Amino acid sequence: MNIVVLISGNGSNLQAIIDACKTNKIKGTVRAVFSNKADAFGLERARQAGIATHTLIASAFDSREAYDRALIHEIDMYAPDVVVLAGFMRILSPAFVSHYAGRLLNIHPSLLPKYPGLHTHRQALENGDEEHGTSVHFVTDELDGGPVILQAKVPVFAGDSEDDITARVQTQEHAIYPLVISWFADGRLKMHENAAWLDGQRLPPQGYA
Amino acid sequence: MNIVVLISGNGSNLQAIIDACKTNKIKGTVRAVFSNKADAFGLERARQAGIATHTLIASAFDSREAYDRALIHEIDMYAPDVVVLAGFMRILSPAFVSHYAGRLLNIHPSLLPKYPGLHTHRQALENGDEEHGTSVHFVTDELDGGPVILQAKVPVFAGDSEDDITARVQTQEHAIYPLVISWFADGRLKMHENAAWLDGQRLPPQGYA
Repeated sequence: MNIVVLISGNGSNLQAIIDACKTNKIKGTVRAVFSNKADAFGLERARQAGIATHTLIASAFDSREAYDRALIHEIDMYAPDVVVLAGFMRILSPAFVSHYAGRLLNIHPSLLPKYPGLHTHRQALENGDEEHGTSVHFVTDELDGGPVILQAKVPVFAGDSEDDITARVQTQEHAIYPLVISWFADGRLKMHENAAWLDGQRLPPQGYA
Repeated sequence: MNIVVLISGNGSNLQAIIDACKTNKIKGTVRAVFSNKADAFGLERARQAGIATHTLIASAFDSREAYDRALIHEIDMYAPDVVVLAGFMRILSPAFVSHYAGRLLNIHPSLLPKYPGLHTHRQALENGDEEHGTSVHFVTDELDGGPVILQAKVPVFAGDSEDDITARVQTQEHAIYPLVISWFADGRLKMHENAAWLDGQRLPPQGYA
């Protein structure tokens, strides 16, 4: 089971995946880590875990398509069974998404469908939300960003600084992501007709409940 | 692509496989190394490569079947796509071989079918052979030990000490094994009707020529 992870920053989620593979919780290996930021701490985490790293900087390419072509080419060299986005802050092209059909996973710091943008934790506070969270889903080129696989709930308290909305959700992310990937690794999770299927069971819009 | 390697001694061949995966020559990873000898140097090579190791000692089991049951159980925990024997000096049971049907590879220090026993390099000298070698093959429970995939030729010189019959063949082993495994990793090598198939082409008794 070949796993290729895409990051842009710290890589705490990448670490959770690396740790899960190391303990065999996930019956596979992270073959390579791709970063679109030259100073991502995740590049160190990967290097320390003995994982090959590739850094593709936008400013280093002539066009958007040229970047995606290099990204697809280099990723495909690892024959990945699954491509997981773990904090990758680059908008993927429809062509890229299509190329990795039901092999592309992503974790969003929000209760999809909700705050499908940035500063999700910020909007959760403004709106005065009583509960926030994160969502793992399949990435597809449909009206909706693809079927949700698993969501983790987190309660918001009043004087919520910003953090432990931010760090409370991150704690949930480190648990649900490696679990969803282990499911995929075991062959229990599939993507059909823009819908997530766990053990032959179609999952609801909110993922597994 | 999950690879599980079985060894008994030095592990130079294991190293060749580890190195090939590290450079992505083989698009997969060695998930675990199993040894039936507590002092195998390969256990260190694995540990140094960050690979989990398991040591199953015969003297530690009640019967032969008990050993194989533990071996099968522990190996299966890694969901291997291929199980490769690299210097594993234990006679495998027909049940074990059957369990890993066309997923079991082995390297033999001889031109199969030839010297299918031990001290192959020794018999090559006695007989006064003009050429020796090694063979990678699929392991099956048929009259023949299974179809040969690739063989490497080595010339024997007269005052051949024993070595560079022994070290000349080993040099060939470190090259052909990772190549055959990369073929398997790429999905180009299959086993059907006790015969090796490379790129949909049935291979002859001597393997790919």
